[PDB]
Amino acid sequence: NRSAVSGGGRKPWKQKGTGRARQGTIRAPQWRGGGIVFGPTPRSYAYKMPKKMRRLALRSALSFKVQENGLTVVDAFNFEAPKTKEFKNVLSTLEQPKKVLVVTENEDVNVELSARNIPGVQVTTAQGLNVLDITNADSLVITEAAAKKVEEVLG
Amino acid sequence: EAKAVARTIRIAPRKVRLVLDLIRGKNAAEAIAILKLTNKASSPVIEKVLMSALANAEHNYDMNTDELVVKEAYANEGPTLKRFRPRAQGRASAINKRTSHITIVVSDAK
Amino acid sequence: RQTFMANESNIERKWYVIDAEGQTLGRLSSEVASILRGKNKVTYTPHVDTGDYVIVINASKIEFTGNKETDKVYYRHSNHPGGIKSITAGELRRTNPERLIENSIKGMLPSTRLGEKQGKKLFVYGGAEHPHAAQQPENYELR
Amino acid sequence: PRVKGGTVTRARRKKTIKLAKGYFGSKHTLYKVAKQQVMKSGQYAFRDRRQRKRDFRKLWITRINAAARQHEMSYSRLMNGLKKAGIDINRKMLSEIAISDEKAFAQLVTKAKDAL
Amino acid sequence: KLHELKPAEGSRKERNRVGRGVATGNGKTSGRGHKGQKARSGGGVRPG
Amino acid sequence: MFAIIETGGKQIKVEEGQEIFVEKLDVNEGDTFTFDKVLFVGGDSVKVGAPTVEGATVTATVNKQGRGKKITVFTYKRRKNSKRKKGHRQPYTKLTIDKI
Amino acid sequence: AVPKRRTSKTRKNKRRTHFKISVPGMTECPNCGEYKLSHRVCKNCGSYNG
RNA sequence: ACCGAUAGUGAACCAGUACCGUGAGGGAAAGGUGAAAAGCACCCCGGAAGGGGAGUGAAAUAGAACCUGAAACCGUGUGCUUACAAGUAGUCAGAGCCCGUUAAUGGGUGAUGGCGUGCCUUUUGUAGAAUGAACCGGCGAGUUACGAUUUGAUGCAAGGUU
RNA sequence: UAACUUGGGAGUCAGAACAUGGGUGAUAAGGUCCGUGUUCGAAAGGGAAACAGCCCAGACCACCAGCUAAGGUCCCAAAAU
RNA sequence: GACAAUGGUAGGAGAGCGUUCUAAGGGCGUUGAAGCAUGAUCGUAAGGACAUGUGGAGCGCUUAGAAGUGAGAAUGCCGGUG
Repeated sequence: NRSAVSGGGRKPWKQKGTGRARQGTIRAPQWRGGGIVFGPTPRSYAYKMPKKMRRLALRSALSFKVQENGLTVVDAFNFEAPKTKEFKNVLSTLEQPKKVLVVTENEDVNVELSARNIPGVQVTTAQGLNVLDITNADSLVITEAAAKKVEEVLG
Repeated sequence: EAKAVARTIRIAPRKVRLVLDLIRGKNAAEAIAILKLTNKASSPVIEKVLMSALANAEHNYDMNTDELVVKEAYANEGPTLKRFRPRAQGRASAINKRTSHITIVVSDAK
Repeated sequence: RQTFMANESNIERKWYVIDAEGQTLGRLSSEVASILRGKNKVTYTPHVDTGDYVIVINASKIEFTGNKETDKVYYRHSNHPGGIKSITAGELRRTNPERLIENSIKGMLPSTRLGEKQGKKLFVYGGAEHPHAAQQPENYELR
Repeated sequence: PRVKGGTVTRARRKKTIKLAKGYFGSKHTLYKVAKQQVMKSGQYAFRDRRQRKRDFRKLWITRINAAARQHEMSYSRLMNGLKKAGIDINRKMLSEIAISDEKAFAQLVTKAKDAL
Repeated sequence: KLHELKPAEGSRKERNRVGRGVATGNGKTSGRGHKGQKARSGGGVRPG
Repeated sequence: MFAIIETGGKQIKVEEGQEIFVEKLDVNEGDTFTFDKVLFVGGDSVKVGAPTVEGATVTATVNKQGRGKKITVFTYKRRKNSKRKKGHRQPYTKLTIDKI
Repeated sequence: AVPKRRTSKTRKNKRRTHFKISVPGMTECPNCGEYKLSHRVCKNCGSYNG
C-alpha cells in the first residue's frame, strides 16, 4: 500500500506556480508503479457449525447412497502383502463403478497400500469419514464389522 | 513489373514526396533527366533507387528498357530520432529527425 | 405506404401571361406567388419544383390605397458606415416599375435554394409587349 | 485473484464506431466524439417518427384543396359535405384518387355538394 | 451430486456495489448527497 | 378497377394481383382471408358510394408471417444522468389479392 | 497569438494546394543527345553553339 | 480458488547501476527468431547503407529495430459526389447513378425539402463569454479484520451453545 | 380511496417566476420580508417570431388512420380572400 | 378474455448481463486453440452465435463457490502520435 512501497517521501513540486496538477508523492494510487488501494490480505475462511447439525448432515449422505443401491458389505480383507493388481481384481468381482470409497474398522496398511495407486479409489476409516468423500464416491464399500461400529457412533 | 526499396533514409517524408509527383506515371527515360537537372536534396537519392529497379527488370527478369514506365512511386515514414535543443532560461525543446521509405515500381503495361 | 411522388420525368410546366392593369399590389402578388410554387396542382411535391412561368405586363399601372404613395419607403444598406439609402414607393413606380413588383413577389417566397430557383420563372414588363411569344403564353385571370 | 481489464473494453468501443459510419471527419473515427453523435441521433429519430405523421397529413390536404378548387369549391366545404353523407374516407385515399382517377373523384364532389 | 448442488430458497443474497454506473442508481455520488460533512471520507459527528 | 379496404385501423387501395402488408391477422400461413368492409369500388366500371358497399368482398391468400426490421429506441436528458434503451420489432402479415 | 482551435485534416490539405514543385525547362541537346536546360551548357558534352 | 513484464521486491536485464546534488540524499528505462544457426554460398544495381533473385526451413509478412501486431497518425489507387453558397454537421422524407448479401420488407453514394444552439460538473437558472478534457491505448476510487443491531434461511427447544 | 401504529434505510435545511392579501422602499426595481394557490425545480409535446416560471396539456412501444384543446385560416405556412 | 396502471433528479426496493479464478460433471483442438480483422445475424436492455482471412497451442459448456470484477472526464499518472 501507500506506506509499504519503497521511497516517495518528498513532494514532487510545490502546490502552486505552474500548470501541473497538485501532487504529494510519486507512489500514490494513480501513479504508475506505486500504491495499491484495496487488495487481498492474509486471512482465514473457516467457520463453525453446531454439533447436532454436523451429525445430521453425515447421516443424510449415508442414507442417500442406500437409496441408490450403492452400499455393499464385504466379509473382510486377508491381504498378507501389498499387491495392487490383486486389489484391482477384487473390485472387478463386485462389479463396482470407477470411483469407490472403501471403509475399514481401523487402519490397515496393506488394504490402503494396494489401493491408493488406483485412480478414483479412496480408502479411509470408519471414524474418519466426511461429507466430501461420501458425496464424491460413486459407490460405497464398507466391511461387515466396521458397519456396526459406524452405527453406534452415529446416534 | 520490378520493384526497388530504399529503407531508412534520413530525409523528411514531406520533402521526399515533393519530387515523387514529378516522375509518377512518366517514362523510364524522361524520369532520369528530370531527377538530374532538378536542384533538390532528394533528387540524387531517389535517382539511385530508380536505377536499381530498371536493372532488376532485365537481370532477374528480361524486359527491355524501351518498354518500361514508372507505375508506382511513394514514400513511407520510418522510425524517428529524438533530439533536444537548449533554449533561454533553462528550457529545452525537442527536435525530430524523420526517416523515409522510398519504393519504385516499373512496368511495361502488358 | 402508397403516397405519390413527383419527379423530373413526369412534370409539365406551362407559360402564363398575367396583366397588372388596375390591380392592387399586395393582392396581386399573393396570387402569383402560389402559381410560381405550384400550389394549384394536384401532384404538388415539396422537395421539387412544380410551378409554372408567369409574365406580368402593364406593371406601371399598379394601384395603391390611401397615402401609401408617400408614407411607404424602401431602405437599403451598402455595408459601409452610415451608408443607408431610401426611396418612396411613389417615386419608384415612376422610374423602375418592374423592380417594384419583382421585389414584392420575391418576399412572399421561401428563402431556400429551391425558392431562389422558383423566383426566376417570373418576368415583369412596364408595357404590353413581351419578347416571349415563342413560349406561346396563355392568358390567366386572377381569382 | 487479480482480474485485468482486457478484450472487454475494446469490444464495447468498436460497436459504437460502426454505428457512426458515414459521419464527417473525426465523428466516424474517434470514440468520444462519435459516442456523442450516436446519442444525439437516437434522440432525433425518436422525435422524427412522431413528426413523420404530421408532415404527410399536411401534404394530403394540400393536394385535396388543389383538386377541390378545380370544381369551384373549397376544402372546408367539401369535407363538411362528405361528413354529412357518412362516406368515411380518410385524406390519404382521397389524395390517391384525385391524382389518378379524375372521373371517380368528380362523383364524390357532386354527392358531397348535394348535401350542402 | 457435487455438480448439482442447490442452496436453500431465500438463504443467500448478493452484495450491493456503489459507484459502478448510473443504471444501478448508486453511481457517481453513491448515495451520500451533495457537498456535506456526511459526504466526506472519514465519517461525521459522533453518535451522541 | 380497385377498392378501398379497412383492415387494421387504416385503409388501402388494392388491385387484383398485388402484394400488401397489414397488421397481424388471425389466419395462419396458406389460408384464405376475406375483407368484409369495402369502402369504395373505383375504376371506369359501375362505382358505388358509402358508408360501406354491402357485399362486394375481397379475397386474398396468406403468404408470410414475420417481424419488421429491428428498431432501436433511445432517449436521454442532458446533465441529469438519465437514459433509456429499447428494442422493437413490429409483426406483420403479407397477403396477395385474388379477386375483387 | 496562439491558435484557439486545432486544424483539421480537411483544412490542412486545402492550404497545401499550391505548395507544389516546378518542372524545369529541359530540351534534348542537338549534339549531346541527353536533356538540357535551355540557355545552359550541356553537362554531358560541354557544347553550347550559341 | 497469490503476481504474470505499467503486474510481482526499486531491480526477471550484471539495479541501488544509467543519471541528479558541494553534501547528507533522491533514482529510472531495458524479457520472447527457430524443434534444430540449420544466421541467406553464389549472381545483379550501388562508394556504402539498402534492395531484387537463388538457397536454408514446416513457415523468412519467422532475417536478430526478429512470436501474435489493436488504435491514434502518415501515404497510394479507385465507385458515387461537390466551385450562387450562411452549415453542433445529424435525423425524417426522397429522384438519379454504381453494386449483389448471414436472403430480406437488400448494400454504397446523396440533387433537393422539413426539424434541430456538443458532453460533464456545479446551480433558483447554463448554447453559454462559469469549470474540465489536443488525440489514441494501458493503469486508476465503499475494502478487510474484531464488536453491536435488524431482516432471511437452518438445527434444537424450557432449554440452546462451547 | 385511503388513514393509522411498530420496525429497516434515506435524502433535504442556497430556492425562482406569475396571480393575489400586506409590511418595508418612493402606491421605484428582474428589490426585500411574510400569508394563499399554480408552474419550474425533477416535465418532454402544441401556442406566445426567438424566450426554465406565462396559456393548453402529463411521452410504455410501433403505424404514410380518425376527432379535439390553447391558438388560428391573403403569401412565407396546414385551414374562410 | 376482461377492466386498470407504466415522465422523472436527490433517494428506497427488485430482477439480471459480462470479466478472472476454484470444485465436480460432460466436451472441442495441428483435419488448426486463444487473440486479431471483416460481414447485410439473433435477444426487451447489459450481450450471444455463425462464416471467411490472419494466427500457431491452448480453450468452451452446465451447476455451485470465491473476488485486485466493468472507465470519457479528477489542470489525473505513463507511453505513443498530431
